[PDB]
Amino acid sequence: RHRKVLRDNIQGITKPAIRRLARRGGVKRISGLIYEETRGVLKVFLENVIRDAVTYTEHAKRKTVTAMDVVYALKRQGRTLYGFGG
Amino acid sequence: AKRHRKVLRDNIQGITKPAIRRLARRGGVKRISGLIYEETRGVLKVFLENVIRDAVTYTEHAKRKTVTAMDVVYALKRQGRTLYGFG
Amino acid sequence: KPHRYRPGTVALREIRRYQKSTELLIRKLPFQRLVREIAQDFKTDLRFQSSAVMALQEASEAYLVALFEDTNLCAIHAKRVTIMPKDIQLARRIRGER
Amino acid sequence: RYRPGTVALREIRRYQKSTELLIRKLPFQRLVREIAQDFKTDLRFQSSAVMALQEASEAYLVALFEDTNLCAIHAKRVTIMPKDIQLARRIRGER
Amino acid sequence: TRKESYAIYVYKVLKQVHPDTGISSKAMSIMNSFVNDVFERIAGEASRLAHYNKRSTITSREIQTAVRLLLPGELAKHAVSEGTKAVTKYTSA
Amino acid sequence: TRKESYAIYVYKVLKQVHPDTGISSKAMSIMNSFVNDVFERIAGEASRLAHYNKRSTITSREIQTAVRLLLPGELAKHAVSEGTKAVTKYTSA
Amino acid sequence: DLEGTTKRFEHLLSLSGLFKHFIESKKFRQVLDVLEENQFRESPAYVNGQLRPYQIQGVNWLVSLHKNKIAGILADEMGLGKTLQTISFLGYLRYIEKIPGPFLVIAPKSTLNNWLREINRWTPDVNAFILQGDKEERAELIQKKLLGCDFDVVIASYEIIIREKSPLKKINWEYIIIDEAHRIKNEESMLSQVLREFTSRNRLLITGTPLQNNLHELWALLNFLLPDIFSDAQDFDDWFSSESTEEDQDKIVKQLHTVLQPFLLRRIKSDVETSLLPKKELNLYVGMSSMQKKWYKKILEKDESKTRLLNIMMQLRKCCNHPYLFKGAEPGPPYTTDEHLVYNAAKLQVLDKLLKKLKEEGSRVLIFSQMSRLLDILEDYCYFRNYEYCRIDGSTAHEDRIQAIDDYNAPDSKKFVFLLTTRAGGLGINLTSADVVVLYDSDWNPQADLQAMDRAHRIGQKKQVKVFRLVTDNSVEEKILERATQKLRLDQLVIQ
Amino acid sequence: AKAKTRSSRAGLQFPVGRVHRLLRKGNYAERVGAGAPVYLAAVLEYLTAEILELAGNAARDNKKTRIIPRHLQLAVRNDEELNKLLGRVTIAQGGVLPNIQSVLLPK
Amino acid sequence: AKAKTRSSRAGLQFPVGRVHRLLRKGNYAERVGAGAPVYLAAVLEYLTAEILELAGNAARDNKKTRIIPRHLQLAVRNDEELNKLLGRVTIAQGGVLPNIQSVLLPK
DNA sequence: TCGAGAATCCCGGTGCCGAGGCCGCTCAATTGGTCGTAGACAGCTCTAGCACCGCTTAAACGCACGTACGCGCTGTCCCCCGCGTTTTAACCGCCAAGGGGATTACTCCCTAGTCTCCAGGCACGTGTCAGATATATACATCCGAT
DNA sequence: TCAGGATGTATATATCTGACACGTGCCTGGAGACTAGGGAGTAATCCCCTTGGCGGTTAAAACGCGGGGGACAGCGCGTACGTGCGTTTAAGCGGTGCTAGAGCTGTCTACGACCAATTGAGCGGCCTCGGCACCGGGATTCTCGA
Ligand SMILES: Nc1ncnc2c1ncn2[C@@H]1O[C@H](COP(=O)(O)OP(=O)(O)O)[C@@H](O)[C@H]1O
Repeated sequence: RHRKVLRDNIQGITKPAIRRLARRGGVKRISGLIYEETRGVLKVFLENVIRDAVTYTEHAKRKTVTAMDVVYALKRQGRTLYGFGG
Repeated sequence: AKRHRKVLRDNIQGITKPAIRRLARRGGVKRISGLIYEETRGVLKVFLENVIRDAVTYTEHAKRKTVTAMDVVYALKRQGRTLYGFG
Repeated sequence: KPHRYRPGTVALREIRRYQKSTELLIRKLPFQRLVREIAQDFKTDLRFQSSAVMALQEASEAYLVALFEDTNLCAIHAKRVTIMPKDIQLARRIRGER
Repeated sequence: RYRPGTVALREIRRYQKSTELLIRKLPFQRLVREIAQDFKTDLRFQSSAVMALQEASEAYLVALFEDTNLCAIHAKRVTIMPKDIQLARRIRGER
Repeated sequence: TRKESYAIYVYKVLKQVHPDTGISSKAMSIMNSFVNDVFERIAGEASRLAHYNKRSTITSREIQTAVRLLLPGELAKHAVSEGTKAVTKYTSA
Repeated sequence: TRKESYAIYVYKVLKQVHPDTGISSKAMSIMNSFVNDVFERIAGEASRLAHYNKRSTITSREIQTAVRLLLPGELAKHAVSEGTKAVTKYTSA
Repeated sequence: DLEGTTKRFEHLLSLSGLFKHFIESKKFRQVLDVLEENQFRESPAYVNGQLRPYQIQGVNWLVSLHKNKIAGILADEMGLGKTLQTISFLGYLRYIEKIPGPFLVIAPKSTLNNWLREINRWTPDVNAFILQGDKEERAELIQKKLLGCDFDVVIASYEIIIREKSPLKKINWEYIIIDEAHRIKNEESMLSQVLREFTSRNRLLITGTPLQNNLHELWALLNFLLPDIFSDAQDFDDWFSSESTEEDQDKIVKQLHTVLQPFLLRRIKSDVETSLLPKKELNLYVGMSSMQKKWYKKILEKDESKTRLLNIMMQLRKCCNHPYLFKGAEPGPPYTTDEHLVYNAAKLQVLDKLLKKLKEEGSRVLIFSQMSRLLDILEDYCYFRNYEYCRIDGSTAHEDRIQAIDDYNAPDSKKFVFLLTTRAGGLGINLTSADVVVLYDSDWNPQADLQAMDRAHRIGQKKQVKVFRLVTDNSVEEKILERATQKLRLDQLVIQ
Repeated sequence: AKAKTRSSRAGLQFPVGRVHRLLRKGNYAERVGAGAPVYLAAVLEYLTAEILELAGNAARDNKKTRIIPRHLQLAVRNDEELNKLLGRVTIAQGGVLPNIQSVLLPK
Repeated sequence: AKAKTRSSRAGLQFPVGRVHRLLRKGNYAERVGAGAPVYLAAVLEYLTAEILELAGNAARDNKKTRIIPRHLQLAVRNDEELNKLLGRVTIAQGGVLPNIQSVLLPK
């Protein structure tokens, strides 16, 4: 219930993290312009699924985004996730 | 002798080379190779085979012997290709 | 000399003429025989209402048009203008189908 | 020193064999709270909500890079670019 | 022989938007199939949304949430406005 | 407080497939979610398959057609075989 | 418009008063109560030649219908000159009444060249076209010449008249003469719907025979003669109760000796005679071989077979004809040309016996079938017996249909048999050089067989004609044959 | 004691009684509300009017007075948010809206 | 009268009364049959036994007794038809099966 | 660097057939009135989320090399386009049967309810061994040269 | 072509820990017994799909040929990611409060279900008249050459 307003918000997703995440995908020779683009497309994905999860949270008149709300947002989004109940 | 029905150009070959030619012109492509045609007949045969299997399942459930248009609509909707106009 | 066009002018004129149109594009009786041939295997002696064959033809026409449009995007990514089998199978390897 | 291209294949063989969660949990926490501040204010979260959301986004982005690698090797290269990572999510049905 | 359809209502909405434009028959069938689709999406989503809270009935708050959740962006704002306007005018009478 | 979880049935099937292999709790949770997903797919498809025929009850033939329609190819034949075997043993005894 | 309507109704009632049976009990009852209170036997030489006295007899029947302003049906036999009676009636409106046009005749495409030969051969002073050609060339044949009004007689086809209904509404017709009119045996055909959209003064009609299947066919022929008289479907079938199919008291058919005679003129073979020789007909009831006895049970009782059972009367028709049409009754590859082929068809066993008796006599035969695939079996069997032949059939050609006839009608032609199908080649061909003609199966139209029986039995036939019908014992065909036998006495005993 | 349709109490065209009966008999939940069919009828009003108004403008473009499936195709997929709704659905007799890739036409 | 469960009449391990109650109270249709919960119990038996048998083989392959979600991941996406069923779902803590493209690694 | 020449769009005219109107009926909406019972609100409890702070150390970052891959440029074939001429198969019409899919309509049996006892499985405490770190033994594989 | 480090694999002692079993309370699964509706199953009516053939028309399809612009190997070269190494630095673990609010129970009504009268909106059937499709013809205009 406090606010430690810390800057440098989105690009805490660092480039060695994103490069490991690409090496799992099977890639070899990453360019230098992948990074800002991949932060953009991750933000787009996360926007959509959090919008739906907070809609499901707000409907049942609560304040805590649970895990089941996120599973339902992913369920109707197209991509089901097993492992977290439901 | 020649008294048999074995001498006939088979049935996927009715999808002629200019038909796929026109069908790619609507898609907006300028220059087409010579090996598109057989692969496209393969792709169409795969797609129709899945859809017509789902349609014959929906018919054979209801104890009919004739495929309706609502049948094909339900198959294409279940697969994720919903078709407006015939429902 | 007679009057010919450059290679490619007729192609763009055809593209304009079919994107402006709305007709049904691969013919009817060969497609009829293809549907009967493709469904003889799953169960013998079915019958087809003609609106069902029209529905199946319109759906396959729309699908195959969207596939060629995606293949054209992939070919123009490869710095060419011709489409090939390589990108007509990449464009549905990348789709989720193969 | 190694030849440039050996350590990369060793990292491919390492990170495809493990299963750990791969980007760090506290900056992802701050990213989710920063990006969910906009819709409703001052919410709560469980821990398992942030874990679910991280695991989903990670698997999404891994599959995206695999498809981008195919779409890069199609143009006869070995380097991914912005062009093919936006071709892939154009041709997927997302753009 | 009796078949029900959303035909005459689409014609009424056409004639209170465009006072002179007509609709064909194929387009009438295509928009009948459209409104069947959108009805089935919204009602099927509100079903499972009411199931997720162990709540038996389906009410206007469920349709509220489902239309906010199902159709995108700037369109949801106007749809919510139209729905609440109709519900207030209905309960006033 | 009461929570139903499919866990002991999965453990019984595990003890009669591999009689010595154990399972962690994360895998048990993930397979709980698997059977709920597959159950909801088959039941939700058989419901609309019964709605298309203007028939009110859901029956064995609906589940027959749904599990034939839903899970792909060669895997459907053995599932149909298991289902008919169980139903005939149930009605016979 | 009621000027001839008075002349038509009074000439209906100018004969025996059975016409009052329905006219009193029908707008068309309005003009009834308005009116209820109220030759040339010299062979006229405006034609270029002679007219036979029976031809004079028909022409006088036409001007009978002309002066009294009513229509008719000329349903005589071919070879008697239906064309020459028709042409001389037109010159009556050029040399006696002198009405120079217009005229429209409609015929099948195969006969159109024979008309304009026959016009100038007898009335050379007639200006007449044959409207042929494509969408380019027909425009000059309309705009430059038909719109130029420089014609008397227009000779069209059955199918160009469907494409060209719009430039022919501009001309009001004095005559419409429809030849070979089995096309309007349906009332709901596309051609008949176009015909009522025209305008006419007179409406003639020339066919070979009347109805083949039902009474319902014949009134639709007469509905488009004079629609003011009938215009009714309920009132013609129910008044007659469909061919007296319930009692055979043969007193309702006395009414056919009152109704048909003001409109019909059909004449018998005994006029000249045409072939100058009467003919015979036999039925050869043959059994089934043991192989095709299985296939009759493989279809119904559902027993190697693996057969689709879509058309019952057609799948079983192949079994009654020949087993090897089912493509699975054949022994597997490699395919052998062998005598077990004819062993499994009882008809071929007789046919092997029948051709041996007639090879000595040299009686060259004509063989008909309803299926071209069964001619393909006889295509190989005549080689396997080393018999020369030709095959005129559908999908051969048009130019091939000229030559192989001229092979068979050539003197000392060494061709043993000659193959044809039934409804294909009735186009006025000459095959009188053959003396015997056999069939293979029955047909739902008995006159389609009977018109095919006069392939060789026409003018120029000198030897005796025998007809042998291969009938399968206790099978599908003995139902079809008796149903075909039932329809044959029908139009026989109405007319004769 | 004289009837009044509750499609008119809300001031709509779509039938509230029909959508209430259909949402009941289509076994969506065990009990159905009172404001729920009214809310659905309103959102169907708005969506149908919106797609059909864009269709009317696209039909008026081509000097027509009667609308065609071609006009509904150009009404949907030339829009953005309505394209986002109807992205997965094909339309009969629709065709493709015109486009040619820019580095393909000659210069 | 001694109560005998009908998971034993059909001879199954999955419950039949539970799936009957859940199928009823999840408002799928308005009436249910008697053979439907038995049939669903049988097909859930078959699917669970099949995926768990492949996971058991893949666990014994890495010389481990107790199974991991990684082993479920390998057993799911190493088959073909069971990959075709679950092709759109992800899995928690699962990872990716090893493959490198062919013309990338040196030779 | 502006002329020839073919393609396309824009003008009239006919004509035809489907979209808009009206009419009758009939059956789902609508009204009015009980009647059980979901959900609405109030209140209490206890739990998991939030904010601190300190300590350790993997991990990110910013710097320098340095080679290898992206990219423009160059011939060089060679395969697909554009147009002209046969040729064939769609596309209508037509024959002649027959047959499977929709409406009443009527009478069994299947399933849902309802009350009633017992046992199944779920939560909650104990109390043991498979997985993991760890860690020093020996172990198989790319990298300047020759 | 062979020695040289830095990698990946048996390998055995050595802890924590979490899965597996055992033993207790209570919630729902079921046995059963009566009722009522739904759906099966015969039984007429009629109308669109099927087979195996005729006939004609006429745009599409098939083929062929010359030729030209695109795909495609080589080839040079110049930045630009890869690798490694010091140097910060912030994530991670481990305690320690502290309280917002998730969740559960208790009454107790507003409100849907359900029912029978009743009666106006909507659905088939009819006609009918302009909106659009089509056809010469004419003007414009885009693409091919100097
Ligand atoms: N008096 C006659 N003298 C010579 N030939 C005649 C005479 N009358 C008719 N014909 C011949 O009869 C032929 C007419 O054939 P027709 O029986 O009318 O054919 P269709 O029956 O097909 O109309 C003409 O070619 C003509 O030569």
